[PDB]
Order: sequence, then C-alpha cells, then structure tokens
Amino acid sequence: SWRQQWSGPGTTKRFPETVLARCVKYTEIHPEMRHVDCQSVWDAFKGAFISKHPCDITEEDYQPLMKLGTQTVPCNKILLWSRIKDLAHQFTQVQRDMFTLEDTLLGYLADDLTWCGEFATSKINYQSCPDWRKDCSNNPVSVFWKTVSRRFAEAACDVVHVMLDGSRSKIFDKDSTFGSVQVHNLQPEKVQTLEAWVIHGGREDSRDLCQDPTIKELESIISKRNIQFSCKNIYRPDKFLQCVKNPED
Ligand SMILES: NC(=O)c1ccc[n+]([C@@H]2O[C@H](COP(=O)(O)O)[C@@H](O)[C@H]2O)c1
Repeated sequence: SWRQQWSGPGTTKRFPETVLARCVKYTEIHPEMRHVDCQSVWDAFKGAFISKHPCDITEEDYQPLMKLGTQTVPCNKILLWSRIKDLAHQFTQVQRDMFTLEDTLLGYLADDLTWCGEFATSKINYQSCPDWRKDCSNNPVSVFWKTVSRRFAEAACDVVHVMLDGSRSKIFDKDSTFGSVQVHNLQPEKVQTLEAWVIHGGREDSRDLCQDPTIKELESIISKRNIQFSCKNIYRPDKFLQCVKNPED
C-alpha cells in the first residue's frame, strides 16, 4: 500500500537507544546533571514530535524537554559556530571550561542525529523525514535546533566567540542559525563583544578574510545592537589548537 515519502533522510537507526544512551553517558561525567531522569528526558523528547505531522512542529513542543534539560553554563564561556563544528568541538576538548551548544546535555543528545514521526501513531519514521527546503521548515529537527540555539545564545555574556566557515561563498550567512537566530538574541546588557574567528580552508590564498563584505555585514548587525565587534583569522586550525592555552608566548 501507500506510505508517505519525504525528501530528507529518515530517522537515524537506533535513535531511541542512542538518545537514551547519550543521556546516561552525559549525566555520568557531568555531576551537575547527575540526577536527571534519562527516561523522562527521552519521554519528553519523543513526546515533542511523535503522533504529530512532521510539519506541524512548533517550539512549544520541545518546551517539556527544555525544562528537563535545563542547563545554564557560565555565560562567559560560550563558543558559537556556523556551518562547520569540527574545530569548535576540538577547541572545547582543549579549552575544557568552554561550551558549544553540543557540549550541553540538549545539544549533546541530538548532535548528528535526524528524527521525525507521523500523525496519529507513535511510529518513528526511519525511511524519510521532511527536507527544510523541499517539504517544510517546521520539521522536528529544524524546530529543535532553532529553539535550543536561541536559548543557549541569549543567555551568553561578556565576550561571545563565533567560528565561521571561511571557505564558503558567504563566510557570514544571515540565513544560518547563527545569522538568523543567535546573533539577534545576544543581549547588550550582558554581552560586551562578539568576536568572529574565521576558519581558513585550503583555497583561501592566505587572504585577510576579516575584510570580507559578509564580515562587514555581521559587524553592522552587531553594532546596531550596541555590541562591540572583533574579527580574527584562523589560518591554520592545528596551529590554533596548539596555541589555545598559551596564545601570547
Ligand atoms: N549541532 C547542530 O547540528 C546544530 C544545528 C543547528 C544549529 N546549531 C547551533 O547553531 C549554530 C550553527 O548553526 P548554523 O550552521 O546554521 O549557523 C551553532 O552555534 C550551533 O550550536 C547546531
């Protein structure tokens, strides 16, 4: 018979098992979250999207999960990123008092995973899930990341650092989660400065990417929020990582 097919990849195999296992692992090494009930976390995560049409998801659907995974890390230890996360995560493994969203319980639970359900039944769809462009933007995955990315970013203070992909057409992309959500929730009451770290790929010919038109575009957004702006090139990721704990030696 007929089964509905979306354009995007389906739910990651073993998603329920993985999400539960991730919660158990996280709470074991983070004594601050040690007594979070991981079954309740999974129940809330699941309840946000199962039995719902996967284009009828709103931010409120994830509010029960958000409450259970409440975690407000030191606001002055936030690292944001856009497009690429590999270096960001490597950085927080070296500078271990720093956090990306994916180093918090909620980000950790969902990073690299895809998920969606269907109307009326409790079945997880492992065949397909809506594509943000071809099907609908209001899908379980896109809506999840939108709501957690805002919460994480809006709480930030002092200097907020963001890693940007300097190999792309738009080094700063206003249509990314950082550009459309996070940058607009930085509060000048708490945030003194946004500092951009532009990551060079292999084809950037050692040029000063802080002079890029999209960086001026980011600078303008930030200045209009009465926040200071700073930009630095990361020419060599491996050299950058080696110098993290001694940047002025
Ligand atoms: N871990 C993810 O897959 C994921 C997805 C969407 C947004 N985010 C958060 O938003 C930012 C990146 O999103 P963009 O690449 O769309 O700017 C990062 O700060 C990240 O913490 C993460």
